[PDB]
Amino acid sequence: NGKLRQWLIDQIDSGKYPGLVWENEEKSIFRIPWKHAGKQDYNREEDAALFKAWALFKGKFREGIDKPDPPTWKTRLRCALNKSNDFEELVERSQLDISDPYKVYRIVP
Amino acid sequence: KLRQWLIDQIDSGKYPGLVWENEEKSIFRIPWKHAGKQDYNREEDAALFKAWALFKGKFREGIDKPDPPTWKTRLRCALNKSNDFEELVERSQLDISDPYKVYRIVP
DNA sequence: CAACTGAAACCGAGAAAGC
DNA sequence: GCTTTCTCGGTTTCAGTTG
Repeated sequence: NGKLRQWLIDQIDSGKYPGLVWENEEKSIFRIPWKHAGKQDYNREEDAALFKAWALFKGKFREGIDKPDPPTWKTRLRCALNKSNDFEELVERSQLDISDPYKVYRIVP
Repeated sequence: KLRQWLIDQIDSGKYPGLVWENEEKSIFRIPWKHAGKQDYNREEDAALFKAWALFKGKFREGIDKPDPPTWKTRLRCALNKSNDFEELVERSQLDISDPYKVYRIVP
């Protein structure tokens, strides 16, 4: 019983993250924005709030104690999805080289 | 992987300007010609950078479109970030006819 | 945006950590 | 076990510069 699976579902269903949307009706495939940050400018990442949310939920960032580190927050979730058996990247559907890019992930039941 | 690979390339002697500058095999000269300039030969001047792109798997002959400028960027940035290589900027001459950088190898 | 650059952001994968 | 994070060694983009 790991924490990432259900947490991530709740974030997509909430609709609080601009580009974090379902791609099918079954709610088993979804898009996650993935844009290369600027030099100390992480607002172009329309889902930067998502990476912060994961460090908050997991306690890896406690506001007022730790120094903000968005680049690291992004690496923690990248490595988390890669090593997860609950998610497989649909590399054929991922779109990294467009004006508003995203990865595509599917949920293994 | 980089430290031993670049040693082997210098030892090999396949690269005309890539030579040792001392007996201890701890300081070496690496050619660094600008691609647009007039005395630039695409074959030998891009050879070492391509060798690195091939060795690591980035470039694949007959499969990928050549991109010499990238190959050069790869190795430049790999030397900067490596703590196995510090540049001796006072010994480097990048603004002459036969330009070169100079690097020391930390053991 | 041709070639080029330093610095920052980025990456996979194995070891380490945590549960 | 069973899942996330840390460490390592380069790699690629960022925001310009001609290094």
